[PDB]
This record gives sequence, C-alpha cells and structure tokens, in this order.
Amino acid sequence: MRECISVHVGQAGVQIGNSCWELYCLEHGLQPDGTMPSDSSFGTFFSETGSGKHVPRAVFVDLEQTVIGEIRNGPYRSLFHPEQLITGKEDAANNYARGHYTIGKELIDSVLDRVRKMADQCSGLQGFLVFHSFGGGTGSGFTSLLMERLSVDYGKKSKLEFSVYPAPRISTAVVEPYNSILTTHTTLEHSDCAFMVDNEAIYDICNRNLDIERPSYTNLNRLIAQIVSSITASLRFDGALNVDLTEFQTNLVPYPRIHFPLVTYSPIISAEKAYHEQLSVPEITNACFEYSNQMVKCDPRRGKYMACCLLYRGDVVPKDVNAAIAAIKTRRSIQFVDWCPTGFKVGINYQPPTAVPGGDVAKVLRAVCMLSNTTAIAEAWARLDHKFDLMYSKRAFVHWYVGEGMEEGEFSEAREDMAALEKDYEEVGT
Amino acid sequence: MREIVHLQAGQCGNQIGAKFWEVISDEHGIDPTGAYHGDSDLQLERINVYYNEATGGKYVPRAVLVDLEPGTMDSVRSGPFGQIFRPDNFVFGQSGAGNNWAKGHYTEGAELVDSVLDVVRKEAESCDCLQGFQLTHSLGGGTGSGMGTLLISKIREEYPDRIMNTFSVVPSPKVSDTVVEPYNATLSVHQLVENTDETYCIDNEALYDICFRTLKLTTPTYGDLNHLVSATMSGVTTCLRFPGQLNADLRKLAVNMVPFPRLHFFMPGFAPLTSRGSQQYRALTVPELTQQMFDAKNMMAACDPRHGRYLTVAAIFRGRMSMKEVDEQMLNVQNKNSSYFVEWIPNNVKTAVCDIPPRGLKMSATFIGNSTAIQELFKRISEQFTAMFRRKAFLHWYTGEGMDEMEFTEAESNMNDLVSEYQQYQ
Amino acid sequence: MREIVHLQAGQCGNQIGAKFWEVISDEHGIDPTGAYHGDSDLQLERINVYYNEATGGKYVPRAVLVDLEPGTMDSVRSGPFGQIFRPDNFVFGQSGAGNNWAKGHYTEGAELVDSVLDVVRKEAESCDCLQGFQLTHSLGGGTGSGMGTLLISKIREEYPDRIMNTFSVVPSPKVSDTVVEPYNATLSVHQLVENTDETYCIDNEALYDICFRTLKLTTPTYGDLNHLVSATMSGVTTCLRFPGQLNADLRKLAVNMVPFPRLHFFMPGFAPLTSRGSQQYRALTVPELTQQMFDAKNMMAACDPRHGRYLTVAAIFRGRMSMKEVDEQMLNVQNKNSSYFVEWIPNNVKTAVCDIPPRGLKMSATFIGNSTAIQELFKRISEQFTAMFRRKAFLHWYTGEGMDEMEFTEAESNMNDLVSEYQQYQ
Ligand SMILES: CC(=O)O[C@H]1C(=O)[C@@]2(C)[C@H]([C@H](OC(=O)c3ccccc3)[C@]3(O)C[C@H](OC(=O)[C@H](O)[C@@H](NC(=O)c4ccccc4)c4ccccc4)C(C)=C1C3(C)C)[C@]1(OC(C)=O)CO[C@@H]1C[C@@H]2O
Ligand SMILES: CC(=O)O[C@H]1C(=O)[C@@]2(C)[C@H]([C@H](OC(=O)c3ccccc3)[C@]3(O)C[C@H](OC(=O)[C@H](O)[C@@H](NC(=O)c4ccccc4)c4ccccc4)C(C)=C1C3(C)C)[C@]1(OC(C)=O)CO[C@@H]1C[C@@H]2O
Ligand SMILES: Nc1nc2c(ncn2[C@@H]2O[C@H](COP(=O)(O)OP(=O)(O)OP(=O)(O)O)[C@@H](O)[C@H]2O)c(=O)[nH]1
Ligand SMILES: Nc1nc2c(ncn2[C@@H]2O[C@H](COP(=O)(O)OP(=O)(O)O)[C@@H](O)[C@H]2O)c(=O)[nH]1
Ligand SMILES: Nc1nc2c(ncn2[C@@H]2O[C@H](COP(=O)(O)OP(=O)(O)O)[C@@H](O)[C@H]2O)c(=O)[nH]1
Ligand SMILES: [Mg+2]
Repeated sequence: MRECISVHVGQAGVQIGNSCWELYCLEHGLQPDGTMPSDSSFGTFFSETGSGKHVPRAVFVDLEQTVIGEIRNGPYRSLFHPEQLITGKEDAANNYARGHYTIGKELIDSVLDRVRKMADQCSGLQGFLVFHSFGGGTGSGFTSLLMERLSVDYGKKSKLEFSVYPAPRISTAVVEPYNSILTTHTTLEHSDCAFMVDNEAIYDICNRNLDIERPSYTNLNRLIAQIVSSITASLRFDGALNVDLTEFQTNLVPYPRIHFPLVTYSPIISAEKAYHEQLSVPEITNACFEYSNQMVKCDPRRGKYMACCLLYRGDVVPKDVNAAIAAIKTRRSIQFVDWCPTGFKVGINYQPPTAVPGGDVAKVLRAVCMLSNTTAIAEAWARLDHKFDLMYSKRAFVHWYVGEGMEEGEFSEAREDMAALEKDYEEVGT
Repeated sequence: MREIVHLQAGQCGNQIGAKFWEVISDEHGIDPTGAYHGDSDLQLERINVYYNEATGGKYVPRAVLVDLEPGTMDSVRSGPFGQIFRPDNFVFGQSGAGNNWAKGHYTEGAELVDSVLDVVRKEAESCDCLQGFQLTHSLGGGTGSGMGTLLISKIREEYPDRIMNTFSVVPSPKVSDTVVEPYNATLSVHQLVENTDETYCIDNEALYDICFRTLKLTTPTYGDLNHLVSATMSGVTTCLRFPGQLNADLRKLAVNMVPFPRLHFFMPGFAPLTSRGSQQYRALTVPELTQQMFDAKNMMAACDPRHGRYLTVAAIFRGRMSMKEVDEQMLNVQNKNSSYFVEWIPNNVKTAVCDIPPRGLKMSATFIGNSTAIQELFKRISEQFTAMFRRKAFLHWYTGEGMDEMEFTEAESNMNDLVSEYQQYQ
Repeated sequence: MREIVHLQAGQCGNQIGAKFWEVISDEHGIDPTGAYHGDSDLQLERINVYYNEATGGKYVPRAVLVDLEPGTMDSVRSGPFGQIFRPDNFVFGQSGAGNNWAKGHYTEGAELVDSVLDVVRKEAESCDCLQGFQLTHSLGGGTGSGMGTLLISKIREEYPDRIMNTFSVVPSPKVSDTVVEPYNATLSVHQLVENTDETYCIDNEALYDICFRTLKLTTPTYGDLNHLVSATMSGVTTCLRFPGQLNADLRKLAVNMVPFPRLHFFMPGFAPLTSRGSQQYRALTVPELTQQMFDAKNMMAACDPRHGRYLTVAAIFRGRMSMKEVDEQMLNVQNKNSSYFVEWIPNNVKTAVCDIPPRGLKMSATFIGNSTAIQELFKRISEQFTAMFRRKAFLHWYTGEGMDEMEFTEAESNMNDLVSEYQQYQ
C-alpha cells in the first residue's frame, strides 16, 4: 500500500538520487547498509526483507558506467540491490538519438525487467518518480524511450517527473536546446505532472538565502531532494490534512496538458540566520510568492496563477494557514485566473524537515513546499525555443542526430509541438 | 427502540465522526474499551440508540467506517477511541479518490459500495426499530462528496421511509484547500436535494469564526472544529436518548422544520459557548442561551441570517428549566426580530426540552436554522463552479472516469433550482 | 452417549482439524496436557462426545490423523495441542500423494487404509452409542481428495446407518495453488454425492473475503482461515454437547436440511464477526446476529445466495435469548427475502437454541445454508476440468496409477448430474 518506484536516469538523475536516498535513509532511520535499529512509514520507499534489511524501491540507469560505479563503491554500496543499479558500455554523448534509438535500445528491456520486479512487490503502487536532465543524451533520449514503455505497460499509474531544465544563461553543452525540445513530446504525452527545475535559479537561491558564495551540485541536489521528500511526506507520515498523489494532481492540473507546475521551498536558510528570523507560518508562506525563491528563472508576476498546492510540514495549525492564504489573496501583485476562485489546495503533515548532517540548510520547526501551476512558466519555454531556432536555421549540429538513426523531420515536429504547448499556457490565462 | 445507523465517509467524515463517538461515549458513560462505567441509569436506558450490546456487557457502536484509503482507518483505529468500533465495520479501498467526485461515485467507490452496503444491512437487521441513518461527510474532495452520495442513493432506495439525516462540511472561498472543490460540491448537492430528509450544512470558515470571535482560541486545530460539529450532532438526537418535558424525534423535527420537501438544508449552532478564561463571570440561564443561540456569529455556516429570513428554527434545549421561560424567550425573539422570519408561518420556532444537560454544564441549547440565507452558500459555490466550467478547466480528470460534460451542466442547473426555491420565499 | 469419531486427511484436513481441537478443548476446559481445568459441570457432562476418559482423569480426543507424508504429523505433534492425541492414532505413509487423486485412492493410500480403518474400529468400539463420523479434508490435492474419499467409502460400507458428516475445503479460480486442482475435485465430488449424509462446502476465496471485508485483518494466514472453519465445526454439534431451549442432533439437522437425498452440499457461516478495533460500538443481539448471518458476505463458499434460492437454512443459536425474538427474526428474514427461498416449502428455516454461548461472547449463531446457488461452485470446477480434459492434459500422472480415462468421463458426468439437480429446483 502507497508504494512509489523512483527511476533515476543519466548523471543528473542518479546524482539527485544519491541525495534523495541520502535523505530518505535519515528520515526513516535506515543505516547506509539498509539495516534499521530501535510502523510501516518507510514502506513507500523501501521493501523490507526478512533479515531486517530495507532495500529501496529505486532503479538507477545510465548508459555509461562512471556515475553508477561510484554508487556501487561509496557509502550506499550495501543499500541497493546490485541488479537495479543498471549500466551500459557506451556514453550517449549529449545526443538524444543515441539515448533513444541506438544505445538505450539495448538496455531498455533490462530496465523494464527491474521495474516489473519492483511493481510486483507493490500492493497499490501510487506512481513513478522519474528523475532526469532535459539537456543530457541519456536524460532526454533514454527517459523518452522508457516513458513510452511505462505508458503502455502501466497506463493508469501516475508518472511524476523531476527535470533539470536549461537556464537563461548557465549551460554546460552546445546541444542542450536540441535535447530539451526533442523531450517535449515525452512530458506532454507520457507524463502526468512535470516539475521543471533550473540550475541557475538554485545557484541564486544558494547565494541569497544559504549565503554560500560558490556552490557545487551537492548543494543543488540537497534542495531538489528536499522538495520530493515534501511531496511524498503525506504518503509516508501522519498529518492534519494529508494529500494523496492523485489528490495533488486533481488540484494542480486544470486541463489535460497543463501539468507543468513551478516548485519552491521555504525557508531555505543557514544556521547564521535561522536563530534570528521568526520563521512563523505567515513568513514561510509569503516567501513562496517571491520571484527570489522560484527554482526556474521566470517571474510569476508576468503570469497568472491557476492553482497552488501549499504542502506544509512540521509544527503548523490550519488556523495559521488560513490566516496566511488570506493575506496572499489580499495582495494585488499575486494574480490568479478568473476561473479559479478557490486557488489553494492545502496539505499539512506532522513530520518536520530532516537535516542532512553535512548540509548547508538549517534545522527549522516548519517548512512548506509550494507547487504551483502558473502561466509564467511559458517564458522558460520561450527562452529555449529561441536558442533552438538559431541553431536549426543553420542545421548547426543535426548530422550527429541524423547519423544515429533519427528522422530529420523530428526537429520540426518537436519545435511545432513545443509551440502548441507554449500556445496552451498563453490561451488559459485569459 | 429508534436505533440509528451512523456512517462516516472520507477524511472529514471519519474525523467529525471519530470525535462524535468520543462525545456520545462520555454522555452514555462508556469507556474507550467499550465497557460501561457511567453514573446513571438514564445513560444505560437508551444505549441501544447508538450501540449494540455484546458479551461481558461491552458496547459496540453502530458505526460503519468508509474510506478509499487505509490511512484514515489507521488514524481512527489507533486514536483515542479507535478500539471501540467493530473490525468488520471498517470498509476500505487502497488507492484514494484523488479529490475526484467521479472516482468516488463511478470507479473506486462503485467497486467498494457492494462491500459497504452489505454491512449497513447487518447493522440495520440487528436493530429492533430503526428510525434512520446519520451520515458524516464533506462536499469538497472526492470520497465524502462522491462515494457518500453514492451510498445515500443506495440506502435511500433500500430504506425509503426511514430518516436520512446528513452532516455535511462544505466549501467556502476564504478557507479552502482544494482547486476542484467547487466541482465536487456541485455534483454532490445535486444528490442531497433529492435523497436526504435533513442536511446540516457546516462550513470551516464559520467553525473558525466561532473559535476566534467566541472561544478566543489562539491556534484552533481541526480537532477543535470537530468538537463544535459533534456537540450539535449529540444535540439533535438527545430527545430519543434522554427523557424531557417536550420530546422531539428526528422525524418530529423534520415535520416542523421542512415546509416544502426540498428546503431541508439546515444550519446548526450550539450554546453556551464561552471564552475559556471568562466562564466564572457568565450567568448560565435561558435568556443568555437565547441571546447567543439566535446571534449571527454562533451559526456554523458562513451565511449571516440577516441576509434572509428563517422558515423554521428548532431550539432543542437540555437541562432543568421552566417551560414559561423557554416559551417566553422563543416568543420574544421572533416578535422583536419579526423582519427575519417568514410572515406566512404564524410561529416559526419549534422547542424541545430534555431533562439531562451535557456532562459539566447546567443547561445547553442546540440550534437548527432553516433560512433563505442558505442561498448564499449555494450561490458562491455555483459562481466558483461557473468561472472554471466556462473554460472546461480540470474536466479531463472527471470525463476520464467516464462522466459526461452534460452531468456538470445538469448539476449546476439543479444547484440554481435549489437557489431559486430559497430565494422565492425571501 | 452420541459419540463422534473425527478423522483428519492431508495437510488442509489436519490443519483445520488441529485448530478445531484447540477450539473445542477451550470450550470443554481441557488443558494442552489433556487434563481438565474448566469452570463448569456442563463442560464435563458431555466431554465423552469428542474425548475418551483415561487414567488420572486425562482426556484423549477421538481423532484419527491420516496423511501419506510424515511432515504434517510432525507439525501437528509438535504444535500448540499436539501432545493431546493418541500416538497410535497418527496413521501415516512416507512418500506423499504428489497432488494426485489416483495415488490417494489406488496406490499410496490403498496400502495405508487397512492401517487407518482398524483404528477407526478401536475408537468406534470404545463408543457407548456412536452417532457419526466427522471428516476434515480438502478436495484439491491428492491426500484429502483421494484417500479421504476412499476412507469415506470404507467407513460408509461398514457403518451404513451412522451420520457421515464432512467438512470439505474446495477449489475456486482466484485463490489456487495447484494446476491439477479441477481434476482432483471432480474425481472426489463423485464420492461425496453418493456416500456422505452432509457435506459442508468451504472455500479459501470466501474465507479470505471474511478476513478482509469483515474482520479487516491486514495479513490473514491459513491459521486465521482455520479458525473461521473450526468455529462452524464447533457450532453444528453444540446441541449434543450442551443443554438448550431447542435441541438439534446432526440427524435432526439432516432430516430438516436435506429434502431430496443428494442435495446435502451445505454452505456454512458464523456470527458475530466484528472488526477487531470496532467491538465496543456494536450491540450483540438476535436481530444484529441475523442481519450478519443471512448476508452474502458472511457465507464460507464463493456462491452469492442471490444467484439461487435456499432449500433449507438452519440457524443454530447459542446464548441466553428469547424464543419469540428468534422465531420473529427467522420469520422476518424469509418473508422480506421471499424471492430467495423455494416456495414449495412452507417454512425454510430450522432453528436451534443452546443455553451456553462460546467462551467470551454473550451469544453466537452458526449458519448452515442449503441453496441452489451451490450450482456455481460445481459449475466452475466442471468448466476448468473440461478445458484441460478436452486436450487430455496431465492424464499420464493418473492413468500411470492404473486409472481409466473412462473414470474422468464418468466423474464429470456425475458432476453435471449434481449441477442439474440443484438447477432443477431454481
Ligand atoms: C469548569 C467549566 O466550566 O468547564 C467547561 C468550560 O470551561 C467551557 C469553556 C467549555 C470547554 O470547551 C472547550 O474547551 C471547547 C474547545 C473547542 C471546541 C469546543 C469546546 C470544555 O473543554 C468542555 C466541557 O464540556 C463538556 O464536557 C460537554 O459535556 C461536551 N463534551 C465535551 O466537551 C467532551 C470533551 C472530552 C471528551 C468527551 C466530550 C458536550 C457538548 C455537547 C454535547 C455533549 C457533550 C466543559 C463543560 C468545560 C470544559 C471542560 C473546559 C465549552 O464547551 C462546552 C461544550 O461546554 C466551550 O464553551 C463552553 C463553555 C464552558 O464553560
Ligand atoms: C473482548 C472481546 O470482545 O474479545 C473478542 C473479540 O474482540 C472478537 C473480535 C473475536 C476475536 O476473533 C479473532 O480475533 C479472530 C481472528 C481470525 C479468525 C476468527 C476470529 C477473538 O480473538 C476470539 C474470541 O472468541 C473466542 O474465544 C470464542 O470462544 C471462539 N474460540 C476462539 O476464538 C479460541 C481462541 C484461542 C484458543 C481457542 C479458542 C469460539 C468460536 C466458536 C465456537 C467456539 C469457540 C473473542 C470472544 C474475542 C477475541 C479474543 C479478540 C471474534 O471472534 C469470535 C469467535 O468471537 C472475531 O469477530 C468476533 C467478535 C469478537 O468481538
Ligand atoms: N543540479 C544538478 N544538475 C546536474 C547534475 N549533474 C548534471 N547536471 C546538469 O545536467 C545537464 C546536462 O545533462 P547531462 O549531465 O550531460 O545528462 P546525461 O544524462 O548524463 O547526458 P549524457 O552524458 O549524454 O548521457 C546540465 O545542464 C547540468 O547542469 C547534478 O548532480 N546536479
Ligand atoms: N472539520 C474538519 N474539516 C476537515 C478535516 N480534514 C479535512 N477537512 C477539510 O474539509 C475538506 C475535506 O475533504 P476530504 O475529507 O479531505 O476529502 P475526501 O477524503 O476525499 O472525502 C478538506 O479540504 C479540508 O479543508 C477534519 O478533520 N475536520
Ligand atoms: N484453510 C486451509 N487451507 C489450506 C491449508 N493448507 C493448504 N490449504 C489449501 O487448500 C489446498 C489443500 O490441499 P492439500 O491439503 O495440500 O492436499 P493434500 O495434502 O494432498 O491433501 C491447498 O492447495 C491450499 O490452497 C491450511 O492450513 N488451511
Ligand atoms: Mg550521461
């Protein structure tokens, strides 16, 4: 009852996974060898074997060995089942077509066999949590190969998807716009709620709120995992107003294709400041509406809100939350659509946010994760399809994709389908 | 002897229900084990109204507990009184309602209702003379709104002459936790107007207004809201559980309270309510119970009665009190406030008087309003529904369960027909 | 004084049997050592019905334990009550039945039955007046199905006028552990229709439905299923073990329950069953015991009685209760449900009432249904048999034991003849 299968794809998805499973082990009190010293709260994320060993409901997939061989050697080598850490011989080379058509074509029927052996251990599986990079070759091409299979094999089950998405200025690859636009069919047709996240927005959150001047990816992944702990907390714990994984979607998603919420977390705070701020429910609610805390570089004030899920956790009371959202409804800069007069879905859970002991993010009595469907996110798509247009007007890297079995027309068919999504988010604001 | 069958649906219905069972077990002097430990013979005389006798003089409450998720059953079963209920009467699914009415009514609860209804039969066949069904639910979300109204339809078809009596927590704009709340409620009110004999309309905005502007609680929880609801649930059945100077069965309420068949959307209240630090300064007596009971801040729905007129009010008093003083105050109210009562009914107030006040207070009054001001509760849901529905927003989650767009059009049509019938007698 | 001889066959028959001996030893107040430790003279008055007196006032139960493997004897002998049984009454082979009826009936158990039957003689000759044989077995697999029906045939030929009364756990499609289950059952039902005086048809699908939809157990084991079966085994013999307002022997059941000789495939049930966390909220009383007992979710075979009509029902009540109230409820049921009883019998309900309810409950009822709906249990086995047999699948394992293909044709022929006789009175 209430299981989730977490699939971690490419380097970004696996490294976010290595932070997710670092957190879930602390939060459920599971040792890094999978044992538990001394309630079924762990059952959403861990299968339990008769030895008293808790084994994660996770699959890790990469087309090259390097990142998963590090998971197979570091402190979590004894946590995972050895055949659900899955590797190929050959890197996807930041090429969608190697991930989808040529290299991932070989590992896919082994990836599915592990997901089948995990689902057969569930009893009322709640959904899938799929972690990936939009810019990667494995991230875009292998996730899009896998999702097409899971959407015929498990058609009813909710597919939640956490995506590291290209930034306004920060980029690691020349072909990041091509891989991202080719992914837009995956999220539109074979996903149920897709959480876009941006490296440059978290880098700015780190600078302004944690006061860390120069963060690594370990600092980003420790924020991205904290949001998924808070999405899953109602599945795992007692609360005043627990939220089911489909109850979440029935309030987030107004229309079948309008399932790209923003996400934000509050308070992001260091130990230098957490002892001087009040961190009252009013303040951490208001922090979620600041452009300063959005984890995609777009401004919510250039949009309208369709719906917000305020998922509180720790020491909060429904009195305080209603009194808080009443001030948000009073502020004329936070504008909802005319057709959503209710606006807010509230969840409240009694389990505080767990600190990772090595981390920058401080101990606090309260947190909220706000997950928010808003028209503003269409600007993060308008940025990236303008990067695509400059390169496709030259066919600037297209021979690497055509050379690995892709149809040249798929680039036009993907830029077309993105323009129809960017149309849909502009159309519903009116 | 006038047994009631009680049914709990979804998170809210099981939470106001699991608090109600702590309140009436305190009244009847029943231990959390199910053993009787009370003071008085009057506590035991009518214990059959809400409980079954079992071996060793253990009492088992006649609740059915319904949910589409295990987690609220787990929260009730582990709770303050959870061990009291029959293990067979916890009827549940595994995958929830997703806050979707159509999952409740057509898919997830349509599977489960065959397993619910056959337990409602075992309890109703164990009754000596069943008077009715007492169902606790919410009209927001999907389990209480959509499965609870499926279950009302099934029990109504099977028991057409018994009282169907529902306690219905329902949406309002300033205290909301769901995006699709307006849809679920509009689909659900369409079932309540046809099937129930009484529906007690309750609102979280009004239950928070009692907690801040009367009780002066700094941080009211859902546990504090559930305590206000369950006081009025204990209140209206009092006259079949205890002796009195004027006895009123749930049917003796309905005959006096419902002038035209569909105008049965009531609005409850309770007195005395006092700020916790102020009780020693207050005189508990019938004219102070009256000046609280008939004031717009005390009622548990957002409707100010000064925006309509009452059709009927019932005041079910409890305690040792004068019939002259009760009959004097229920006259003085409707003559001094005559602009707030309909003038084609020659007396708008029903009274009842029980000899046994709640444990720890000398007197109490449960108030039931029927008023044309309840149009405002149905209007604001209907206008939130309309503003989403003109752009078909969120409908793929309901039409995915095989529901028609025509059923939304027909639900909002039947909602405006209920608004029009209250506005007609304004 | 109306002794019973009890016989256990295969894994299932020895497991429902070894639980039954823990239940009736609790009733009769017998210690796991075999010493008497009970409260009451009534526990001792009829201890001879299931036990032999031995030296030091130790009581030895009149079970014969039969298997073709040592491992279930080892599991019973080492178990909670294993030391109670006579060492000579454990009769066993070494090589098992292979889940093969023909190994049970023709080879492995045909060797062993000469060593079983001569122990059934030592127990039946120690009886003062034997009333019958009470055999526990399963119709799937090979030991209970094929050796148990060999043993029924041998005891029937030797004791033609004594009651032969069998408790028979049998196959269904959604809860199955054997490929050849349909074959073994069809070969076995062919013996039960001719030889037994009563057969109580029990199903693991219905025993799991009671555990999930009534008791709300999260993980029901075979030990929990065996506890439901053995409650109804203790139930039907109660009236020869304890005093009552209406006494009914197993023969007084058979004369009322079996209209035409072959229609003796009964379907048992038990009340009260309550969710473990809910007992304090339930009133134990005759009309609640009735509204559970006569509901389709309570019966221990997959047949919904709403797919047929009852011929006869017997309700064997236990506890201090009114004969007016029992006779009122057993009237109200068959008049309000008259479409579910055959209308050429003027009263379809037998009643019995024992003065001694089970230890720890104020009342109880054991239900025995005879209904034309039992056609569905024989039909679905007959259609699973047919779909394998049209292609002769697995038959070399049975014909290897020297069985004919003609015996399969003749068994499925006799199965459709049993289906046709229940469908005739529909
Ligand atoms: C010394 C004294 O005066 O104690 C009072 C008290 O101070 C006040 C403030 C009580 C108190 O009520 C609350 O604190 C409260 C908080 C949130 C929501 C609702 C109530 C009291 O707790 C509540 C309690 O009432 C009862 O016990 C009733 O029988 C009530 N049942 C329960 O509250 C109950 C509590 C725990 C377990 C089971 C039942 C009831 C109401 C209607 C029908 C049947 C029973 C009483 C008299 C008091 C205290 C103890 C302070 C009040 O409540 C009642 C029902 O009387 C709140 O306003 C009234 C006025 C009382 O004076
Ligand atoms: C305080 C209280 O109410 O205790 C009850 C109880 O809670 C309930 C839930 C009991 C309980 O039953 C079970 O837990 C159970 C689990 C799986 C399968 C069957 C039963 C009980 O264990 C079972 C037990 O019943 C008996 O002891 C009967 O005499 C029974 N014999 C045994 O169960 C038994 C157990 C161990 C060793 C030997 C015998 C019996 C039934 C028919 C004929 C003869 C004897 C009782 C009253 C209770 C508990 C203890 C909780 C129930 O069972 C009976 C037979 O009454 C299940 O539904 C009923 C309703 C009872 O209220
Ligand atoms: N936050 C965060 N971002 C990461 C991390 N690792 C990689 N990224 C992002 O990943 C994006 C590019 O995707 P890749 O890392 O190349 O994805 P990949 O699936 O491994 O691609 P291939 O090597 O072609 O298979 C860049 O925009 C990075 O910023 C990480 O651990 N954390
Ligand atoms: N009074 C009260 N209201 C509640 C409680 N739990 C939830 N609610 C509120 O009323 C609504 C109930 O919907 P819910 O019961 O969650 O939907 P369901 O579980 O699908 O039937 C929520 O949106 C909350 O605002 C509770 O314990 N008490
Ligand atoms: N109720 C119950 N059913 C059992 C038990 N053991 C097995 N069964 C089931 O019923 C069938 C019994 O067959 P079995 O007794 O194994 O065959 P045998 O040993 O050859 O007679 C099995 O296939 C199981 O599904 C038990 O302890 N209790
Ligand atoms: Mg890679």
